[PDB]
Amino acid sequence: NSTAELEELLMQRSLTDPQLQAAAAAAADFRILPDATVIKIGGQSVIDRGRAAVYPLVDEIVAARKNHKLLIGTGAGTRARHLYSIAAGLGLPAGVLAQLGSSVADQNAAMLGQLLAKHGIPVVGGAGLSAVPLSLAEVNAVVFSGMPPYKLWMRPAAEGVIPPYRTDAGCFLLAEQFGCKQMIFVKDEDGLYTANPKTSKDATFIPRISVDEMKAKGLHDSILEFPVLDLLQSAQHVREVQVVNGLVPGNLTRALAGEHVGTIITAS
Amino acid sequence: NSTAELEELLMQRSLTDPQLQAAAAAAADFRILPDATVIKIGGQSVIDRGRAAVYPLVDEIVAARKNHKLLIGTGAGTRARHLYSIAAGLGLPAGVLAQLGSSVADQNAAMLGQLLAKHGIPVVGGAGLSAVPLSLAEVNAVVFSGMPPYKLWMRPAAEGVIPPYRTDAGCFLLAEQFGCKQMIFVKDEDGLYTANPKTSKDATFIPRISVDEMKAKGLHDSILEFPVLDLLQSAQHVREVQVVNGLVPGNLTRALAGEHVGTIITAS
Amino acid sequence: NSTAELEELLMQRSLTDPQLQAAAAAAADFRILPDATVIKIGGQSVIDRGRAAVYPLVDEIVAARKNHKLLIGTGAGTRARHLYSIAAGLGLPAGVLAQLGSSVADQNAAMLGQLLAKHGIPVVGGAGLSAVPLSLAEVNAVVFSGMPPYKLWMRPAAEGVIPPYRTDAGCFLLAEQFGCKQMIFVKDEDGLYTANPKTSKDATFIPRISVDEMKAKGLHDSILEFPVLDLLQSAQHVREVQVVNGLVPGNLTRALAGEHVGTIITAS
Amino acid sequence: KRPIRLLPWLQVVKIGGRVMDRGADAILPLVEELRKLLPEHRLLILTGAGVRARHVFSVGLDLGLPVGSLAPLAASEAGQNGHILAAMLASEGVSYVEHPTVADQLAIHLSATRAVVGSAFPPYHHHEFPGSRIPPHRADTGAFLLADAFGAAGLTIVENVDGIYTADPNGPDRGQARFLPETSATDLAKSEGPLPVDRALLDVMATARHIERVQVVNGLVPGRLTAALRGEHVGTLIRTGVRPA
Amino acid sequence: KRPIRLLPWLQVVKIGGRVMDRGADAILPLVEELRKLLPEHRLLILTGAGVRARHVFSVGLDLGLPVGSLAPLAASEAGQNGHILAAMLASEGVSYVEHPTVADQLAIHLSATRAVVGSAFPPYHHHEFPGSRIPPHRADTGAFLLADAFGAAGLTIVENVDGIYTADPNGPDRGQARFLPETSATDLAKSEGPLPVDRALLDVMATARHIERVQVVNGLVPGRLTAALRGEHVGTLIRTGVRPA
Amino acid sequence: KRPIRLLPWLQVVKIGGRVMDRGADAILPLVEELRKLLPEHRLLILTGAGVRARHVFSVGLDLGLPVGSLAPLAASEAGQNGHILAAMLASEGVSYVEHPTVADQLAIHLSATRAVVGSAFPPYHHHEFPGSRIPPHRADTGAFLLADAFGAAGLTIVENVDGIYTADPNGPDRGQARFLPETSATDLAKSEGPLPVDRALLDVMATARHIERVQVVNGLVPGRLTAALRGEHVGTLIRTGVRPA
Ligand SMILES: Nc1ncnc2c1ncn2[C@@H]1O[C@H](COP(=O)(O)OP(=O)(O)OP(=O)(O)O)[C@@H](O)[C@H]1O
Ligand SMILES: Nc1ncnc2c1ncn2[C@@H]1O[C@H](COP(=O)(O)OP(=O)(O)OP(=O)(O)O)[C@@H](O)[C@H]1O
Ligand SMILES: Nc1ncnc2c1ncn2[C@@H]1O[C@H](COP(=O)(O)OP(=O)(O)OP(=O)(O)O)[C@@H](O)[C@H]1O
Ligand code: MOO
Ligand code: MOO
Ligand code: MOO
Ligand SMILES: [Mg+2]
Ligand SMILES: [Mg+2]
Ligand SMILES: [Mg+2]
Repeated sequence: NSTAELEELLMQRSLTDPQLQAAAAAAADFRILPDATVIKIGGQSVIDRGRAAVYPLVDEIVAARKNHKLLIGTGAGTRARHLYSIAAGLGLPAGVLAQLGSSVADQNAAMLGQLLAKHGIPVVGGAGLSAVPLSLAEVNAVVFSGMPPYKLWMRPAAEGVIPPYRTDAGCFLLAEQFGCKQMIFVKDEDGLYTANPKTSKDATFIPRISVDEMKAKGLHDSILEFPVLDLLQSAQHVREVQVVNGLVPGNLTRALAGEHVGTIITAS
Repeated sequence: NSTAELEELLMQRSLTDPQLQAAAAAAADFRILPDATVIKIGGQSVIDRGRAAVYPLVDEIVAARKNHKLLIGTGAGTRARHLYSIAAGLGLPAGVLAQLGSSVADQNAAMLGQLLAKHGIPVVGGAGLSAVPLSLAEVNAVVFSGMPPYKLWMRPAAEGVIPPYRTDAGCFLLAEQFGCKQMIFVKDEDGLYTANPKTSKDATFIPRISVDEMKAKGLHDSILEFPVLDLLQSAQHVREVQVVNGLVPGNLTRALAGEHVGTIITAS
Repeated sequence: NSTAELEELLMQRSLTDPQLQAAAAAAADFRILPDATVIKIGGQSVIDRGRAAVYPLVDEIVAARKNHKLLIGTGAGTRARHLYSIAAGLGLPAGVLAQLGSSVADQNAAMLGQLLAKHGIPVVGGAGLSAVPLSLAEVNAVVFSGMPPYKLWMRPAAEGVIPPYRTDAGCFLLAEQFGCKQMIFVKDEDGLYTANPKTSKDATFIPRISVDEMKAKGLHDSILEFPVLDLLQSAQHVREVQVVNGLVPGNLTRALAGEHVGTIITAS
Repeated sequence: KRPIRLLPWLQVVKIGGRVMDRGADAILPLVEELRKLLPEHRLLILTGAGVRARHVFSVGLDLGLPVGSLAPLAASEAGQNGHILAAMLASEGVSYVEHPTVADQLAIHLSATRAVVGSAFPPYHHHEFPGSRIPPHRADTGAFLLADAFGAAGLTIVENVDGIYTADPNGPDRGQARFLPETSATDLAKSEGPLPVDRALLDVMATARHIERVQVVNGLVPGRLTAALRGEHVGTLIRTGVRPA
Repeated sequence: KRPIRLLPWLQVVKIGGRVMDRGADAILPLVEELRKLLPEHRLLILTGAGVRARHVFSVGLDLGLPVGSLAPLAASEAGQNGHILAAMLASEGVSYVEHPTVADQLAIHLSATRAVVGSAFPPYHHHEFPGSRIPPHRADTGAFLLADAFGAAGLTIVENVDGIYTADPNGPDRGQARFLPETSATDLAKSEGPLPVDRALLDVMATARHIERVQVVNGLVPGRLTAALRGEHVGTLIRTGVRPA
Repeated sequence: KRPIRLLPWLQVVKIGGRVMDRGADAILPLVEELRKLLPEHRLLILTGAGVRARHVFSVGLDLGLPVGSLAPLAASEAGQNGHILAAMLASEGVSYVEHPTVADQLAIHLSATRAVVGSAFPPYHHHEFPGSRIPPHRADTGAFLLADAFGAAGLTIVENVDGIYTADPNGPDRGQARFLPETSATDLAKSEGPLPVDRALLDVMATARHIERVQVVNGLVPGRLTAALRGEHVGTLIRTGVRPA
């Protein structure tokens, strides 16, 4: 699709025109942060648990940034589930609940900043274009909040007022749009199983699986927010993700080294 | 003009009093960023042209910042001329059009940021006091938007509603007030001629000329916005400017090295 | 006080409950910026005096940051006393005057930024979490405004509308809450005396003294804002302060080296 | 049950970006009609982007920028259109308001004045969905997301044509275009050809909570916006799928 | 003499965070009572934090964070409570306003609408006083600092109990609790046991400039807020110490 | 033709900074006169800097700072004067508004209340023109740029003297000062001595689009501001050069 044709379509047709969409699909592909890794630190999985879980990970992050460029996003957790309960009981729409959840993830990002400030790692807005910190060996990492910016414009789920796109989606789409090389979800479980390990005893561990295979197993909404699976299949840059247990000391570091800890979920 | 006399006048007289003006003119002169160079990247000249013009210059900037401290301002261009047409046809004042133009120059600065982020060069507000990036060998340059902050307070021209102070004035006054050492305008022409090279065939190139000489030749509004010529003659720090062709690979780098490419316009 | 008991009290009792307060008092103690020193530059003492006082200190700061991490706060001064007079004569409350004073301290911080920009030292908001500049040898210091954020919520004094918590309190509490190691007040006097050296001839110098001793000598409101003395006795991290004369060249540097210049005021 | 209606007395109007691109010829009659509507409704007016957003796509795509980068760049053009429109109505007490004010303070601002103007683009920004290189959540989608979240009385889309046809009435196959007085979001979502409204609009309509119908009318004909705000059928009606209780 | 009264016609109401924690059972009757009060007063409604602030203290203290770090983290929960409450009253023209708007523009916003909602926490943030590991300047203190600085007509505190007792009516020694219809800030400051209001509230009352009394009433009983705003004794009256001129 | 008039019903008043410097003796009579004017006009009140800006010039010049650095530092003093004045009128519904709100939302705010206060300094900041070490675009210039851009009904400058004289009435040559009841901006621009208004004011008047005259009156005499707003000649009239159509 020559550019003269693309520009001719961009000015004559509606953006819904299939020929314009096809012409735009042939455009070049630029990666903004090709050497960075996005990491989500779980709210209830990790941060809500206190020093026992947060301090070891702070140490891992401080040592890991010597060899790996990191964008560290935060989850929400207990306080967010309490806000959803209050608002949902009042009949408030999903867009209002979405605004309430951002406040929790922002709190958690601040608390990590208090602990990481003496190491030169800041809490920032606009992590994807935080050019200075991500180019200094003294820093080489930043912290951001995990919720997306949709706020009152949040698309409601098919049923219920709980915002369907939360911290898993917020961190993933950041990695996708800035063309990062790796996406790591840090939870409190070793990874995906056949049954819920919390509520099932005879569960079998799954080291690797595709989105299509997860849905067939009835695992579309298990260790990840299920809308992320669809975002994953439509992604241009991040075509797989990795879920690891943050309560195991060194698990994060070993994942950044290429070790196959946890579960890998592939788009195809 | 002793300071005791200056302070006596500052408290007894109106700021319009000639003796107070004269006393203030004798004050010391401080340069905030004496080792920096301000560069304007043209909107229509360069950025509107796409990858063919932007990518080579991005490469030049990345290599040049190893030896030169740079503040890179952006022009507006095609989209701004469309907004001026819509608003002008409605009868809106110059102050309103000025606000519309800033949006275009801001867009262009963002797009350059997307491309320069992986090199450690940020897009910033307050480029003149961006102390950290301008003191790091890993960075040593920033990007800003070219329009000035006058907005609705824009001084109208003698005739018409087109804002007379645009991106040429915005970038120049930044260089002037922060005492930078060099101002370079990057256009799509080799420099000043006797006639318009686009619309005239028998035009002769002018390597060097003064503001007074330009006006006598009827060239006050040619390759630069004509109000800049008057700002130039009143400048305290930047007493000359240089216009170069950004579509020639290496032209910018050679200008930063002291080579006499393009045209030099002197205040006197 | 076990954590299970603390969390049980945090959810069952009012925060005013003495047992909850006692349980929280046993929590761990984290220092955010343990290696930094907070310095106040006086408004009338120094900044209002012009180049004779400001330029030498700028030079001291530029050289000192090679070996010492610094957070430099600014006082208000003459212009603030004029605003207090206007507003107080109108009967405006302390909360309104507090907002007016912040504008003066902010001005002074800006002017120091103009002078320190070429040295890589920025003026910032959120100095306590300015992680990047405080981890770079090229920077290692920042400037901030000295007034606290109370604004209209300022607690009035027992009598009068003059805000009782001003730049001495603003800079001190920053050092206290971020667990800095040292607090230095830069005034225009050598330190504390028995009588006011400006208005008394037979005054005797006091190199060291406690808060309790100052009050007994009737010196609670002399070289420091007297509410700071009480904040000092309640502090967790900064248990003493040092007042030095900024008009003596090298006094600041020698204080950062551990020399006993000026007066040291201890909490106990 | 459904969420409550936050602002049940609100009427939302979305102005197409390419209507503004026509200049004073179209804006002045539009401004006159809106002036006369101010005493009749509590209006939130939202503006689209237009041709200037196609130019930034042309440049951005040529630079290889991702869809997350192009989304907010196009939004700026819709905001600038809102500033132009609001300026023409300032004498009547209308001004432009930012996305945070719309999301959290619309109630106070419509108590202070009769109407306000804002950008129809939603704040998806660098968190836009991947897949297409063209940002999917555009002006039509943003306006409906707001209108339905607020539980408004309706949403009216103002276009430069009479409504939705079976083909592009200004394209290569304009000879076969047949006007559609009424249609459902599901029926439209199953057709392939182009449309005058975002395809993402049909998705959010499938999950709509309150709004039952959206009418697309021609802003180049004075009086149709006024008639549509009273429920008169003067364009294409899109049934979202919501039924009463 | 005293400072002038900036907004002498203002009435300030502080809603306890733990009242909001009870959910729709308590918020809906409260919202209905506030709706009926809108035509009667010029209201600034301020919300407290609640249980969610105890959880961030639990986490923050376990991480060893100083009191300056926990203060603003708890404030966020009070702001979120204000957004929830304001949302329920949006149809009546009420919205949430930020601390800068309260401090500098309350006069315009109460001219635009009848009432607004804000966070009761004051901006002490990382400049909070040291001593206790629990931030002392909380919601009760912030509301009174504003009300007295403005010279408002009064401040009413809405709790989940009838008033102040001699002991915690929901604690271990609830058998000895005796209700106090009226008390002075100085008398309270000299007792040691817990209270339903910040102990810092009693300090700022000692230096109060205008407000003479603050009444604590039970928001779980419809009608008491309305009666308290008319000066009716339906709870515990706290005398600040200010006398007339 | 000229640009349209955005706010033709607006009246703009500029209060001199050195009038505020006189304290309650001058502010209280001024505040009383403005209170009585609120029901009569739609007022935008802008304040100047005053003596505090001369002190920052004294310090800034001694530090060698450029004119681009001193411009915004002086602006802060005008903003603080606006906060003081607005505070005295808060009971009547007036508050201070920021430069972005003036530029883009003045229509809504004057629909919410009768008058608002703002800083007369324009946002030239570090992009101030070079030449003089004293910032040229000061309070008088900023107020006229706004008033003319909006197409307001007029601009009245409130000074501490009766008007413009042939010399400084409080300076060394005060014996030769002759009062000027009426003058033109061009005539003034060709004289050399000092003036009570910015010399940049005369330049922007030469390119004015709507405002035909600006009257300078003494705010220390109650009633002259009121008379000037009705077109009564009680000071010095400055003809800008604009003629009708
Ligand atoms: N099936 C269709 N029915 C009607 N119009 C169509 C159809 N397909 C394409 N179009 C074209 O879509 C055009 C409207 O363009 P578009 O919807 O992109 O602009 P807009 O909605 O004003 O702008 P924005 O979305 O930026 O607010 C019509 O003028 C028409 O040529
Ligand atoms: N002396 C007392 N009198 C009355 N209640 C008391 C007393 N001591 C403790 N309490 C307890 O305090 C509780 C109120 O809790 P609290 O004041 O912390 O919440 P709140 O004021 O709603 O929240 P916030 O301060 O976050 O707005 C009462 O339910 C009661 O159990
Ligand atoms: N030709 C003149 N006619 C009248 N007054 C003059 C003249 N020349 C100088 N002045 C002096 O100018 C003074 C007014 O000062 P000035 O205009 O600087 O303050 P302002 O306008 O109140 O302040 P700001 O410009 O900061 O708002 C008068 O009091 C008078 O002494
Ligand atoms: O944007 Mo506003 O919040 O008119 O008062
Ligand atoms: O927050 Mo606002 O200032 O409603 O106009
Ligand atoms: O500053 Mo405001 O925008 O009163 O609603
Ligand atoms: Mg359309
Ligand atoms: Mg309580
Ligand atoms: Mg004057």
